[PDB]
Amino acid sequence: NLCPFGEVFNATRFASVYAWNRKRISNCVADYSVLYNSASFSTFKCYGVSPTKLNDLCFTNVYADSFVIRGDEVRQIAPGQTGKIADYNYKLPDDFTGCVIAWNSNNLDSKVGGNYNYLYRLFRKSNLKPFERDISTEIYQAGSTPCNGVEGFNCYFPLQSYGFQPTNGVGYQPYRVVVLSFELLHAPATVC
Amino acid sequence: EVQLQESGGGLVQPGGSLRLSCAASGFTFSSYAMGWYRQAPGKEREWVCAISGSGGSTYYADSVKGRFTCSRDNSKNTLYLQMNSLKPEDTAVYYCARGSFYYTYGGSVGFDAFDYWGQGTQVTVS
Amino acid sequence: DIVMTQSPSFLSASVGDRVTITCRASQGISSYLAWYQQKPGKAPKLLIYAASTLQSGVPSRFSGSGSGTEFTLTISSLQPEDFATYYCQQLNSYPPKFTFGPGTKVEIKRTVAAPSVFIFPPSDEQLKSGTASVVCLLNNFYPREAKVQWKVDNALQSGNSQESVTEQDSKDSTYSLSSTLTLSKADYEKHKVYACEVTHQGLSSPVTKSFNRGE
Amino acid sequence: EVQLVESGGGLIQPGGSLRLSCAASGLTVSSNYMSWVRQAPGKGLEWVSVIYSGGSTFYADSVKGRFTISRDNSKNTLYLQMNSLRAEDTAVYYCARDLDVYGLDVWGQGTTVTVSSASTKGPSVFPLAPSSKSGGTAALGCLVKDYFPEPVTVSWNSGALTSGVHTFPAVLQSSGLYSLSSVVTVPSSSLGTQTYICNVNHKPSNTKVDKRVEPK
Ligand SMILES: *[C@@H]1O[C@H](CO)[C@@H](O)[C@H](O)[C@H]1NC(C)=O
Repeated sequence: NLCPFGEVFNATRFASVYAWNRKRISNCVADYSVLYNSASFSTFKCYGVSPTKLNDLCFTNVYADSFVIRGDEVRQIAPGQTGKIADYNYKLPDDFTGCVIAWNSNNLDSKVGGNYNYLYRLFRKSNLKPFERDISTEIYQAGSTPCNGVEGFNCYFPLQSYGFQPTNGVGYQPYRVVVLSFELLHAPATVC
Repeated sequence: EVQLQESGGGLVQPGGSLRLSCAASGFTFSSYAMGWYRQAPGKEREWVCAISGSGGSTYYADSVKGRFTCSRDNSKNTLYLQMNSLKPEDTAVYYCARGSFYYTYGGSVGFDAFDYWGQGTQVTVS
Repeated sequence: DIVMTQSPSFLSASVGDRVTITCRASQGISSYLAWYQQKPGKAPKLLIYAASTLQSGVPSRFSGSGSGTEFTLTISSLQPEDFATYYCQQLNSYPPKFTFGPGTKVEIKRTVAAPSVFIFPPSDEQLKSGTASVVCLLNNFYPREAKVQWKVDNALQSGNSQESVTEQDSKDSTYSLSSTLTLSKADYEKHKVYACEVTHQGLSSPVTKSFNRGE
Repeated sequence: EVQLVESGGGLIQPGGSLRLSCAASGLTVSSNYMSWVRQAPGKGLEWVSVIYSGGSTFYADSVKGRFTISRDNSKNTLYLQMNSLRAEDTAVYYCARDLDVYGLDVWGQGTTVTVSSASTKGPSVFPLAPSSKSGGTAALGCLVKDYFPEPVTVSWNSGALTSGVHTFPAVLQSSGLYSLSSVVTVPSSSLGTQTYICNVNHKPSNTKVDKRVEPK
């Protein structure tokens, strides 16, 4: 069977960065040519492997993670990076082996009044471990007073909404990001 | 607590040799790739070289190829740029940084540096 | 980079009027806009966040509107403690975390008052030190906009004068201005006529006050 | 309850070092975005630095490599270490709590940092004497020239004369010193009867000058 790569890129709706989606690519043959010869992408950066050598390489599994962020934050999807996205939403390991592909989605994820469905985690006490997904909606305690589940001063909802408007600048415009991670394990390989 | 410092610069005659050293702290030196940059006065900073933590893969700019060799001694947590067969076009302040190698659409290789800067004495070839 | 601009820079209004000030962005910043108020000698006070949401701790007369590139802060009925400087600030930017605007100063409007113009020649005490400082005083005027031109032997001076303006007076809401023309004793004694020309709204024609060295 | 108390500012030479402290009450520094924002004399506000709850730090372009943000959780105190100080860094620095879209809501009183190679100088007081140009109002005053650092305090007749007094804000001259004017308008009938003395106090130089302005 052909590898399920179109079902991640051609997807109708993308996930929020705090709840980034992961798909396990297995038991298929992969043709990465649908990717490196495409001009929709503004970022195609591969670490630990060459895109040209991917066709002749085999991995036990592949992991395709998808989310939507701001353009000014796409730089944060890279090893050894800091920021709200890299620290509290999606953290890549320093020894990352895989590719990061990002394209503009102002025609898809923007609304005239502002698309408020895409959310990012704003408040978190500690940085995210690599490939960690935090979906907690617990009220953030910014002081010594316990929140008891009610919002207010020093008691803030952890998730904030991107306002994605077509009139926004490139730095405030929505960008769809897919991160492919190639996993080689002591197991029968299923992706080639 | 990451810090990195450079040394070895000075005034040198054209055609000479000089070695610049980048000492590292706050991280495992072998784990991360390190690169050499030059900020020429009046231009933009240009990437000179970068070396993998293993040292097996080293990438050099075409300007400095065949004359400058980049080496690392992970035992001493140091990065070296062997500036030999020097030329007056090689006068600049040189900097080292941590970073990650990345491959582009066609297999081209680039070096992306983690943000940092270090005060250094200008390397002048005269 | 996205640049913040504010209009106007100086606004005059009385107590009770509806005041509207505008902030403009180079590119669309959605609703990532905040409005702060600052009084002299005091720290800024947050008034509006998300470009339309009133901070817990602002009166209802403050309101914020706008999306993208144009934003407005509106005070429906001005109050005596609202006479201050107001800053718009873009949020969640790059490279800087946030970017502040030039600021709009709201001041008390009153009747037009022409300044009283005085001139003070250098004292012999300061002369003996090798420097001469001529002083021009504009007392109790409104509005603030005023032009002061120094003249040495009918030659229009430029580059050797410094101006200082007081705040709006607590009683009559009038400004006062001082222009100091500093030069050396030699160049002071090389010339005779020293004049200060004042242009203001309340003056039908510019008013010149002069002195001759040696009384 | 909620407050940010700042300290550590002062006078420093170019290339010097300083450490500003911001003690918090009513909020946990380690659990918030903590920002330093400066304001130059007569200018607007400029973001200086920010520290995240997770430890990530970010600095403005004009201060990268010279400034360092930090915090002590036990003391609940934010710290800004300013090294390689330059004259353009002279400003009032504020510590604030950042809430991203919710804005900077809690601010400190601010601490003044002056960076100048100038030396502490006592002011020179000179008379702005009344001249010809009846009972109409006449203006007199004092010129307070070439003093550093700010501030200076000017009074008239040991505080007995407060009406009509206009003490102008100080201007920074090209020499790095400060100059200032104090004027007052009085009935011209009292020029020959009432004495007029300006009292100038500059504590940093321990200078106190009482100058009597003579019609001349
Ligand atoms: C999916 O692919 C089709 C055909 O290539 C294209 O017309 C469409 O815009 C794509 N949709 C998305 C969401 O990328």
